Amino acid sequence: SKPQPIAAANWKCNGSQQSLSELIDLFNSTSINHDVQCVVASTFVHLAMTKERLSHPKFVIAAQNAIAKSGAFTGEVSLPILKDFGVNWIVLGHSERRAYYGETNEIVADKVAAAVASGFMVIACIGETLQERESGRTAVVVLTQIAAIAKKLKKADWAKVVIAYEPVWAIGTGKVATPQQAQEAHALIRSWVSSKIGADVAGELRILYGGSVNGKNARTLYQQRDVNGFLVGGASLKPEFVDIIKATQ
Amino acid sequence: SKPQPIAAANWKCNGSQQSLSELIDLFNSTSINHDVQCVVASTFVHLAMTKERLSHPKFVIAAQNAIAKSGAFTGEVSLPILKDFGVNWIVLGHSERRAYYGETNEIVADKVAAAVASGFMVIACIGETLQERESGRTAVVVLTQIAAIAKKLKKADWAKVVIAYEPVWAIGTGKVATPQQAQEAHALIRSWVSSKIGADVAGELRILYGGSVNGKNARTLYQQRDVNGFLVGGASLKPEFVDIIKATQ
Repeated sequence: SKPQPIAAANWKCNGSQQSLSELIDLFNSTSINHDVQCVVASTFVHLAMTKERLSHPKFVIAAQNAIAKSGAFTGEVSLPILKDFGVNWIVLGHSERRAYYGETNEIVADKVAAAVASGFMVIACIGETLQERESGRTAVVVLTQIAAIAKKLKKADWAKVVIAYEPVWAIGTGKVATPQQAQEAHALIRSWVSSKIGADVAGELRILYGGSVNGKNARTLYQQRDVNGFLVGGASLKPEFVDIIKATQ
Repeated sequence: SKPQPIAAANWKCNGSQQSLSELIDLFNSTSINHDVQCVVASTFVHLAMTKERLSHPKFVIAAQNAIAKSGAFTGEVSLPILKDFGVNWIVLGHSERRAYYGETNEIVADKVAAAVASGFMVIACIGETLQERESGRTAVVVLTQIAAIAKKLKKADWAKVVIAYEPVWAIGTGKVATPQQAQEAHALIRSWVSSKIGADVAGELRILYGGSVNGKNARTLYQQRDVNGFLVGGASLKPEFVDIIKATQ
């Protein structure tokens, strides 16, 4: 079969106590008969609320970033503080962090290795920018990015990793990648993994699609052979999210 | 005659619910008889616990950083979000932020302007490094730092501003700043404000020392004319912070 899908809500830098609670009541009331792991990535400020109010057994709370070690880094949150707080999932390498907060492939590779070592389940994000896609650099970019992460990880380390493919050009622009494009980027990444890591690994690996996924387009994307779930922005702030969940099995 | 002082605990990237809750306790049991504003800047993750537990009438909580607007900034936390959460104080432009996280003078100044626009009381941070210092550039750097923040505020805005001078040259370098030196950097700032903004603003402005402060050197530092409190790193995670508050008598 396919490995257990994932339907992850990335709330980004948004919400209010009230708006978010709403969402959570919504989610908590939802029924999900199939095997799927739902993840809610809230801002650090609202990790308390969520963790207290989110009761659905199929959902887990996640952070949206972190640094590897506690210390003199004013403004940042480290993995240790996260763990102590009860958080076991984290999103790392987000294109927004890469494009605006100087996160290079190394920096990402590192946070991931560290996160893995501290025992977290990590969603690592990889993907090309409009300009690279237009140059015909898709394969080199994605493969380089994955290989960066791969370096620091050990075989067994893979059981905690979930890869997120997100074509930067599909980010909050409405330009969703076609199922073809999506499946073609996922198969490539997956070939690399069985080639460099092992087919056993490539087979259990969850690879998500991110980039303007919505209630409507979810089903066809999910229908692809190498598409195991989704990493969702905007629609995740809507009840429509529920639809997204239902499209994966 | 000096304005009301401020004793600001910058917990930086540290803390565990256990250790933090104990400090809180200690802090709440403290008898402070003078007019001082005590601020506790915790990680984003700990804001809730912090809010619930601190009960001392003389304490307020603040955050270590923020972005101006909500949106597609994974990992980031904005003003509106903090505003809803009940946080009204913010530390901004911290030397650890300018060093490792790309905060230019221009970024810190827009961040300051937004916070002010939003009602926050802001602790804005400035200070030169060993090199600028070594080279005779102390005043040029400091003044540029203050001016940049100032080209976005109006006179009335200053009622919401607190400046913390950070002796970067003396941090992690092997060096030691004496009281006379803190004082010189502080007077310099005051004269610039006093001169570009107004003498009225100037005499009211709080300029906090952001260097190495312990329970032993606090009073002699407080003893200096243009010294209005401290922005404490390390000693804030220790009971010694209590001697730090008293030193503002």
